[PDB]
Amino acid sequence: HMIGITQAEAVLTIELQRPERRNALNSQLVEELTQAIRKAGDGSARAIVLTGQGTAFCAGADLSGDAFAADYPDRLIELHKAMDASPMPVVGAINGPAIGAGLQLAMQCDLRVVAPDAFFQFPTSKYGLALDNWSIRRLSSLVGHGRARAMLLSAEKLTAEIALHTGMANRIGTLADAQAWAAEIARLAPLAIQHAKRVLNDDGAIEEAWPAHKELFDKAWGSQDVIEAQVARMEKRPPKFQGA
Amino acid sequence: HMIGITQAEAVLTIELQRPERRNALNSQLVEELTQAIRKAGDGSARAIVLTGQGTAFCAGADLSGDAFAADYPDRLIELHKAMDASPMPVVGAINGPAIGAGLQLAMQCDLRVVAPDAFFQFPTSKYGLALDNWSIRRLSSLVGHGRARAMLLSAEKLTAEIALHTGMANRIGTLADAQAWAAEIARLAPLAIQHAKRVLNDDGAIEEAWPAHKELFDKAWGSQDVIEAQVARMEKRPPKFQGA
Amino acid sequence: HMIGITQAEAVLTIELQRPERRNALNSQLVEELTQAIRKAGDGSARAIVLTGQGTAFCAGADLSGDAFAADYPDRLIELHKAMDASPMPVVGAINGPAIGAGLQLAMQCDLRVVAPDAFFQFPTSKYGLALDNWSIRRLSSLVGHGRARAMLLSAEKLTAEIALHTGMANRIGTLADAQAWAAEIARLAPLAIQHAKRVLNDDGAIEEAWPAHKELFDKAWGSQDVIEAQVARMEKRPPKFQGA
Ligand SMILES: CCc1ccc([C@H]2C[C@@H](C(F)(F)F)n3ncc(C(=O)NCc4ccc(OC)cc4)c3N2)cc1
Ligand SMILES: CCc1ccc([C@H]2C[C@@H](C(F)(F)F)n3ncc(C(=O)NCc4ccc(OC)cc4)c3N2)cc1
Ligand SMILES: CCc1ccc([C@H]2C[C@@H](C(F)(F)F)n3ncc(C(=O)NCc4ccc(OC)cc4)c3N2)cc1
Repeated sequence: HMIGITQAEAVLTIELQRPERRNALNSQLVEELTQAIRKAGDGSARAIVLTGQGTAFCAGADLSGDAFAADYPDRLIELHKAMDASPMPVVGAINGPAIGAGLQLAMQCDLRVVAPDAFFQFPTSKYGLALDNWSIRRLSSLVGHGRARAMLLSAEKLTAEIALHTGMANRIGTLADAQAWAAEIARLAPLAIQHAKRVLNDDGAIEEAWPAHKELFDKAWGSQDVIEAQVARMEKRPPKFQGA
Repeated sequence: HMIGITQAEAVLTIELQRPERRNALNSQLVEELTQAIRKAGDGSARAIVLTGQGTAFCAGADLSGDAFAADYPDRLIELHKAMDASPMPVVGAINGPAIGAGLQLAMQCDLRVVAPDAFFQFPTSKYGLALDNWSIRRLSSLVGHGRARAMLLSAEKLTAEIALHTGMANRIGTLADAQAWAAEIARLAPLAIQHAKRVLNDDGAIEEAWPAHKELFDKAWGSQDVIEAQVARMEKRPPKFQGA
Repeated sequence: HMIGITQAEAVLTIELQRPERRNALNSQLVEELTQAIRKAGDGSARAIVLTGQGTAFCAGADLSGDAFAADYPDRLIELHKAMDASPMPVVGAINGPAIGAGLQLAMQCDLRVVAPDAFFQFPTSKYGLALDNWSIRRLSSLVGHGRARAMLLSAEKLTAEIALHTGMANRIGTLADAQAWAAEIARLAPLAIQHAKRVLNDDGAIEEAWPAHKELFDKAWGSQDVIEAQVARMEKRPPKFQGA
């Protein structure tokens, strides 16, 4: 009910369909995406295009009114495992902003065609939160370490232009452009693509957090600053962080 | 008989001389290159320039009519070991297309000066084949992970312009330009260069394939798709891959 | 006596004050910097700006007339440990050339705003010397592997323009620009910044040199070529290296 799945010849297009919340993820949306990725070899299909309905690709997470919110983090991990394990190449058609969980989702695609008006961001420093190690490593591999420091330490937005500059965007273009590229990719040798995808994903970005990383991760997630950031967002005011 | 070796002052230039096949490698060409690299400290020389005769740097491999074809893969590994172990800096003068084994050879150079009309490519996805891990890691370090995904998953060509953009090309220029740069490098301190080269090559790119990588590598190399790609190439038609 | 420490609101600015030698490091300057970094949470402060007085950020090392010269290498290591362990983000305002130890210092900053006329360089190949592994890894992460090969093997200078291109410079601008950015960063959530900084610095760049690296490092540092480079510098003439 929250995604749309269509297919032209050998390209399967999966569309996030929660534009009323800029395609922000919840448990149902994540579950539905995971099922669609796993099935995509039903198939016939030899490539997937992943995209969002409307103005945004995916603006993060919105668990409001969602019953299975407690399950969401683990289901989200299962979605990433499903994409990583898929033998099919996933071309992300990043049609608009990809923020937070949306940036993670875009990075888990195998290739990216990015709309002129899209941007990417981890606003973690504004929320007081902390990321898993893969998010940090894969970002660094895609924008370069220097820009990754700015994105993570200062919530810097990455424009489509700079995304193309660094390789985060393979191309600037529309959903149609991504579907055309995917159609060409669907004519290439599947076992070659499968080997290259596995080796590339196994560059070390899939990293277990170190003990010190986990300590800092827990400290951030459990902090009062995280609560303050929430209340300040609601009350339309700047947050007053304390580092605790 | 398939290479030319000349020297001006302290720069030794090694030229691939098989332009009738765009300098595609075979066992003899590989053996001769390996011997010339090892000897290059005979020497006198303090830098090497590696280049190809005519229009291409090296367009891949052509083992047709070559007696020692079965030996070729192991001899090729020995050439890379020889370059990696050489105390001399190897400036690749990439005079034209560097494809497949030619791209590997260019990446094993220590520095690259790239002709305006050259391009680099791994057409592995078109042939149904799979690469060793170093080829993938060193490519990723030189073009960035994002562009490396496109080059490997979709056979995307890297132009000289984009090579300079990413650092795959240190400079755009001709053989003469590379020889001039090499002459300056030959005046620097050899032990400093030797230390830096060893550390740089030991960035982790020299990686043993993981068990899953080897399984996928074997599946691709042993597939019917690889045979189909061959026959389709001969019969002047698009290949019909089956993923087996 | 060799640094200046000031603070506006929650940004602490630390200024190297040895412009008579282009802020080249010695034992006292290093000791004073280390103490100032450790104290910076005295504090009040939530971000640090590191900069140099006059025309250069830091042009290397000048131990001439410095009593504790034998202590300098270990004290320098302690400064880097202090910066790496600091919970505060350090914005380097690279106001002019950053060469050698100055380039190391700039790379140990968390973010960099770089003056139009600044450049970065490791002239190690001109001096006959060898670097620690982190210097090489962190450089590679910031300029890309390809440009890092040129900087290390041929003493190539990195301009401010190319620094911005690669991500070594997060922005081109002045000390004032860096202080303004730092002021914004000081309003973000400290525990988020601390987590991201630790994970980013733990990308593997902090690497113990391999046995072969240490052998080559010692050979270079103990060579006659290093002495020759010194004498040639004094006698205003090109060095005649022997590779020993
Ligand atoms: C194998 C392919 C793969 C690549 C990357 C991931 C990332 C995905 C990311 C998120 F879910 F937010 F998107 N994310 N968020 C948190 C984590 C994570 O790994 N946390 C550590 C962890 C693992 C398991 C746990 O209990 C089962 C608890 C924590 C984690 N991993 C997952 C799979
Ligand atoms: C130490 C410097 C060095 C760097 C990179 C290599 C690459 C070179 C590359 C190729 F030969 F195609 F160019 N290539 N192609 C295949 C391989 C490879 O390593 N395959 C694994 C392997 C190793 C040994 C085997 O039997 C002796 C069999 C397979 C391998 N390695 C080699 C040496
Ligand atoms: C944990 C944060 C951290 C990151 C990077 C370093 C670098 C700093 C660099 C220099 F001091 F020149 F700037 N530099 N120069 C030499 C070294 C180094 O590590 N040498 C190996 C070493 C270590 C300890 C020794 O005796 C106590 C001797 C050699 C080393 N390390 C230091 C700390």
